[PDB]
Amino acid sequence: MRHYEIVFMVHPDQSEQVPGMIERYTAAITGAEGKIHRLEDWGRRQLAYPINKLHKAHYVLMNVEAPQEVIDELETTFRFNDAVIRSMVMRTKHAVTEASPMVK
Amino acid sequence: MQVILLDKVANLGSLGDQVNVKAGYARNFLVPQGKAVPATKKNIEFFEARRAELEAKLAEVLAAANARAEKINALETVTIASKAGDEGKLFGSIGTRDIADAVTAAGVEVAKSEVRLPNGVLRTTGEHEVSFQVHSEVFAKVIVNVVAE
Amino acid sequence: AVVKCKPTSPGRRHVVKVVNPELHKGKPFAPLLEKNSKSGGRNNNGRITTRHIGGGHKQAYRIVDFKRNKDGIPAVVERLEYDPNRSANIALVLYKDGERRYILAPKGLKAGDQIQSGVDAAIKPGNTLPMRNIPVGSTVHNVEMKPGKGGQLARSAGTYVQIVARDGAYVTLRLRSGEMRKVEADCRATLGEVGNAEHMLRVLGKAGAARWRGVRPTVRGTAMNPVDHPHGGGEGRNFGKHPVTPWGVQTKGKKTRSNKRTDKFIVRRRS
Amino acid sequence: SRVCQVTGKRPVTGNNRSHALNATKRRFLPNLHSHRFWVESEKRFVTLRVSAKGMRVIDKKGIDTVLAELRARGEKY
RNA sequence: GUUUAUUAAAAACACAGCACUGUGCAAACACGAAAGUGGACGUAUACGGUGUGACGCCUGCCCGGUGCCGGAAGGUUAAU
Ligand SMILES: [Mg+2]
Ligand SMILES: [Mg+2]
Ligand SMILES: [Mg+2]
Ligand SMILES: [Mg+2]
Ligand SMILES: [Mg+2]
Ligand SMILES: [Mg+2]
Ligand SMILES: [Mg+2]
Ligand SMILES: [Mg+2]
Ligand SMILES: [Mg+2]
Ligand SMILES: [Mg+2]
Ligand SMILES: [Mg+2]
Ligand SMILES: [Mg+2]
Ligand SMILES: [Mg+2]
Ligand SMILES: [Mg+2]
Ligand SMILES: [Mg+2]
Ligand SMILES: [Mg+2]
Ligand SMILES: [Mg+2]
Ligand SMILES: [Mg+2]
Repeated sequence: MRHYEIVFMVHPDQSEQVPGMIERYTAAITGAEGKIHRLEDWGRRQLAYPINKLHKAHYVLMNVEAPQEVIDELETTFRFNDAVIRSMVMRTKHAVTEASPMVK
Repeated sequence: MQVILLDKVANLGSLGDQVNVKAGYARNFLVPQGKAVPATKKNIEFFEARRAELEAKLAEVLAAANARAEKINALETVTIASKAGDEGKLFGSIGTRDIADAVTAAGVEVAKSEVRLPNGVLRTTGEHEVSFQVHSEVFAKVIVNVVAE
Repeated sequence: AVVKCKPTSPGRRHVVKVVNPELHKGKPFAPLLEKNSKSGGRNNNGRITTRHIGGGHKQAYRIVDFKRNKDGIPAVVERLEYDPNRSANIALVLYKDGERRYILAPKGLKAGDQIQSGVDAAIKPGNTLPMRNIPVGSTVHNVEMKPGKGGQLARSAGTYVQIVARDGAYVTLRLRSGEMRKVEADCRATLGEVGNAEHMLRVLGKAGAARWRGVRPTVRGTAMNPVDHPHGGGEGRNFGKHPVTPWGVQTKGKKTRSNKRTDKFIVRRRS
Repeated sequence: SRVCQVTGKRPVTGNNRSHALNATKRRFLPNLHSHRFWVESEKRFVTLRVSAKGMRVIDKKGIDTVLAELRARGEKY
């Protein structure tokens, strides 16, 4: 459908709940008949600059071929969740599958 | 307000002490809590000859029945399956009456003025620690796991 | 929708109606009505306490849920109705168990939407949930001051309150007046602005339209005699005195708040 | 009524005298307060609209003596 | 439209509108020694007071005086 690239930045104290978030988001997509191409936890990572008075964050990359309705629901989930700090969804021309240059 | 004590109070005297206090402190807290009698010389001859050891015996057998209860408050775990949201954020809290409800349903039938909480609601599913004040001295702890329903 | 009237007569020259075609063109829900007898601004002594009140059209009272206690149970919106008792429109909602109630109508609410109170309620315009569950920065109305007392803030046609902060037991609010007030974080609040935002865009056009609303005419104080008002008197138009009440209290600028009980709840005054 | 239940104090009337000795009638109200007194014998609290002089009286005589006097007076509490 | 019942119906009052200002709710205010009541079963798009008086173009300068608002370093200053 519409290939999206989703990266979100989690509060590092909520690092244990990350696979629970990933499994809910994946069940949202596949429940909406969407594909998941790559799914790359980047772990805790030192920020370039302190957002929200803190210096590290837990990063998650996810490439998705879903309809836009569940993506707007996912954006609202990121909006109202206080565990997630930043969320970025970027529309992509195609489905990407190769690992990230920082997953290496 | 000269007043004789029936129990030791942490800053003025022990049992059997005739200490001047303020009137609102005797009239509102000590006397209505049975902790002090205003120092009438009739009360003094009433107390010091007989009750100088009668109140020391019932206060010691009270501290021994409590310090027995605090010792037996080694039951140590209470799992309360309250309602919760996702990623923490418990829907419905566990209060003082609900903690006393759960140690009654597992252990001692305990009351709410013994429970010590820094926050008190803990509307958060997971582990926490809760201290007790079943005596003026002897405190107990039970790990309570509030679990999402 | 505001509708400027054509000037077929003076008194229609300057009238702007506020026409909402979604309002129910029928009788209100009868069980939720009660009698509202007029007062004339007169207390149990019969004296006029507040002046300029009197007359007007007969009004039945609509029982409105401000406490909003039906938690967990969803409710669909049956129809929108007119309330003469207040500036905002009301919504007749039907719970699943068969109970019907009146709520204040929010801005974007229409017939057929689903609402739900309670802690597990969603965050859409219409839901009512405690402000420790409501995100900081949202616009709410029908706000309680005390838990379970009922909503008292932001009930007028277009109002809303932003939630600017939260420090434990309290949240800090930005009232519509500009005042910053602390409220306990367990008080219920209802999402979204209140509906009829263009209510203030009406123009009554004539004096009778205020007499319909029970507003008797206001005689200004300098048109009186000195026995009646401090402003009264003069052998022409004379006002050589400072503006006061009929009881000799300065009006242009003088503050009148004398509540030392609630000063701890006021962060900043309006301005 | 501004009447101490214990002492029977009552608003008396007097004068405001100015510097020019202008006399206006005033009242002298007693310092009445409603207070819950713990009665240990009946093991309950009893509310009394009592002045602070009466609170000094209760602190000296004891509340059981005073409620005996109020019953001998024929006053409810 | 209202008004001096019984020498004045008017350019007087009111008016829709405008502005200033107060008021966060147990609201301000008012009647009440008080309890209470109105405001209002309303909640700042609300209520009260004040001035002006549809609409159109507009509303300029002065805060020294008198008021009001804000300030709290210093001086003075009550009972105690
Ligand atoms: Mg008026
Ligand atoms: Mg007017
Ligand atoms: Mg007028
Ligand atoms: Mg005149
Ligand atoms: Mg005068
Ligand atoms: Mg002249
Ligand atoms: Mg002049
Ligand atoms: Mg005389
Ligand atoms: Mg005419
Ligand atoms: Mg006439
Ligand atoms: Mg005449
Ligand atoms: Mg004539
Ligand atoms: Mg009232
Ligand atoms: Mg004029
Ligand atoms: Mg000018
Ligand atoms: Mg000046
Ligand atoms: Mg000043
Ligand atoms: Mg001074």
